[PDB]
Amino acid sequence: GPRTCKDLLDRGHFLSGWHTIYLPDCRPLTVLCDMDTDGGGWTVFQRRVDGSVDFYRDWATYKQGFGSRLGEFWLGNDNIHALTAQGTSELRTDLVDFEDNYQFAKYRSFKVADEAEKYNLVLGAFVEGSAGDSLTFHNNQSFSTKDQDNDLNTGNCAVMFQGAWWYKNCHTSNLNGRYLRGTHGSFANGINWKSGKGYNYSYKVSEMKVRP
Amino acid sequence: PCLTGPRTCKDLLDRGHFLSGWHTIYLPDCRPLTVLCDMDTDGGGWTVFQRRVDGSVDFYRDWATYKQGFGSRLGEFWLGNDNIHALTAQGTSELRTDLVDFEDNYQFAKYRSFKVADEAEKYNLVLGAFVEGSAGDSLTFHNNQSFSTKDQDNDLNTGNCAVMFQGAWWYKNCHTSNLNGRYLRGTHGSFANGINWKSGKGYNYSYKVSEMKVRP
Amino acid sequence: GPRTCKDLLDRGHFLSGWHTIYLPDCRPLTVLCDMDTDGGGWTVFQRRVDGSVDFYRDWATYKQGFGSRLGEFWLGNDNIHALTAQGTSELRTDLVDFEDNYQFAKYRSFKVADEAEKYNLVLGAFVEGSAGDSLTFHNNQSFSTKDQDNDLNTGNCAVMFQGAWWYKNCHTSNLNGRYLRGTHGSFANGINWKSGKGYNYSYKVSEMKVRP
Ligand SMILES: *[C@@H]1O[C@H](CO[C@@H]2O[C@@H](C)[C@@H](O)[C@@H](O)[C@@H]2O)[C@@H](O[C@@H]2O[C@H](CO)[C@@H](O[C@H]3O[C@H](CO)[C@@H](O)[C@H](O)[C@@H]3O)[C@H](O)[C@H]2NC(C)=O)[C@H](O)[C@H]1NC(C)=O
Ligand SMILES: *[C@@H]1O[C@H](CO)[C@@H](O)[C@H](O)[C@H]1NC(C)=O
Ligand SMILES: C[N+](C)(C)CCOP(=O)(O)O
Ligand SMILES: [Ca+2]
Ligand SMILES: [Ca+2]
Ligand SMILES: [Ca+2]
Ligand SMILES: [Ca+2]
Repeated sequence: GPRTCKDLLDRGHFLSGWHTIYLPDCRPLTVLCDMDTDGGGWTVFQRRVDGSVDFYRDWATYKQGFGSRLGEFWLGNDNIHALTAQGTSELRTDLVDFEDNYQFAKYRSFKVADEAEKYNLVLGAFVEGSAGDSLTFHNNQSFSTKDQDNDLNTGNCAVMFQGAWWYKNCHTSNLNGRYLRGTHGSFANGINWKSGKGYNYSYKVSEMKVRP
Repeated sequence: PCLTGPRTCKDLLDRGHFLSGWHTIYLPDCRPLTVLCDMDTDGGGWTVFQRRVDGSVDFYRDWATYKQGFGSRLGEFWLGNDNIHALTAQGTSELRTDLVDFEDNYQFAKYRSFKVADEAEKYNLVLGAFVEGSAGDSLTFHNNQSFSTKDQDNDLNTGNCAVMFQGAWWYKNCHTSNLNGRYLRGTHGSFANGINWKSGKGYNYSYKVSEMKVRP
Repeated sequence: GPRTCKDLLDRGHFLSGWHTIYLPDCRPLTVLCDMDTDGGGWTVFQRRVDGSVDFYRDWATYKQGFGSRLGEFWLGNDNIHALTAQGTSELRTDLVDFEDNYQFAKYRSFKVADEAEKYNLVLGAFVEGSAGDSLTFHNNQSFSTKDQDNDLNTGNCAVMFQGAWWYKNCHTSNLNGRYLRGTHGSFANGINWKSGKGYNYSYKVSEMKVRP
């Protein structure tokens, strides 16, 4: 049984799409495989495309995943942990702006600790990216939702920034923020990536994906 | 195979399928049917039987086409009146209607029960009370009406509602909702012939997104 | 087991979508069925819809197929060969312009040969269609890509018209050309069908599909 989207590609599945893979415990998970980008074989765990799905959600909803296979989704923190748990996988963030310019950022390794240990981002070196590095900042940080104050801020970033992320004090990227659609008067609260288009530009497309 | 598998989108949710998407369920006669589950809205577990999203599919269709279903799992579809009957025949599924306008305003309507009868009763709508909903109630008017299409007029109008309003629905004389009407993209001059919900955006506004869905 | 999209239709699958069929040799293949158009039961091997996928690809990429089940794709020349080898598939070509006007072309028989014959086009008579006939000109020609020029031009048709096709000298259709979005000054390098909207109009939607 295929472990990853990479295995599916090696088995001759050349079209991107939803396929079932088997996580280490042999639980089946239907995941979105990107078989085109950068050699293919990526498992996509976040996708924003059109603002049809609310990403301003609570801890339990980020834990189990939400959205739709027909568009936007977060795969879920438990699933992302299970996917990235033993061994390691490249993280790749793909971004597409309103003018259709591609930026990306690729980290050597990526995982998140299980719910007992919050979803602490354990993340390797930045390898390369036109987006620049905007995650290492958040390394060794719990994930935080509006109703879960694991952030070290005097107040609540998730509420301040209308999303969820490994918030510290507070964020340099915010890809699960509001779908504001370009540049946006308010501060730090869209699909932002600081080193990319900054704290006042919300991307059109966001995808976070993993590969062995 | 049938006896092990899910019988509704609600069972799939309870088994840990948290993403909306197409999954195969087993009807009461054990027929497998691939249906769209909404796991994301109002607690999830809804089986979606109508979906409009971009006007790519013609909804101005005949009786036999509505009977069997048409459209695409990629986008827009009507699941089919025989399937909707089989999904709702045995007890109590509630109905949710989700509508999005071109300005990203989300409105909905929720009904306590919804059942459509078989082909022999012309898919008669059996509709429970309006629970709540920011779209207002534009379906109680249509309670106990036959389903009608352009080529089969079962309405209470002396004419042809399906033709007049370029749709297929449980028309009375004629309508207050028309979610299988034409994809007119927002404001239209033509009367009552779009994806309309009277109490919502009125007879001259065709929604961007329409979804009709059911749950136990 | 279903052998074609037509068998699926006859078994009561009335919604278009991706289903797995069994090729002549019993290899499973997940294919897009069009269950609506012209009686339904078509297996779609090419789809353009929005320009999200690059069709300017090499020989090996066209051989194995590329793109996405959520959108645009080429099914792959080996698969198209395997689908069309055993007998008589009709071909239907569906085109939509930017004013949502539909045109089509239908051919009696269509097959492509194997890799050794360079996926040669074997095309039966034109039956009808509002787009007119812009494929018979290409009868009995090898498929060409940028990196494998099997065309009748002193140069490279695939490069000159940014596509992949059964080019002669050079073309009257170019449905794997660039997604130029309606009328374009540039000559013959879009999703073009000469008898349809001409050498300077690139369709919004193109689909190529087959049925027994
Ligand atoms: C559904 O509507 C029925 C009438 O509509 C028709 O039947 C549909 C299923 C559909 O085929 C439609 O297009 C048809 O036109 C209602 O039936 C009527 O119900 C009436 C009572 O509400 C009944 O009346 C009577 O009232 C008293 C009873 O003591 C008598 O004095 C009188 O003689 C009548 O008997 C009427 O006769 C009946 N009509 C018909 C043609 O059957 C039906 O009740 C309604 N159902 C619900 C749940 O509202
Ligand atoms: C096709 O072209 C070949 C050479 O490429 C030639 O031998 C042949 O006669 C043609 N065949 C048919 C059936 O038209
Ligand atoms: C992936 N690529 C850069 C190495 C080879 C080219 O493939 P294609 O993109 O030309 O079809
Ligand atoms: Ca705090
Ligand atoms: Ca009438
Ligand atoms: Ca070469
Ligand atoms: Ca040449």
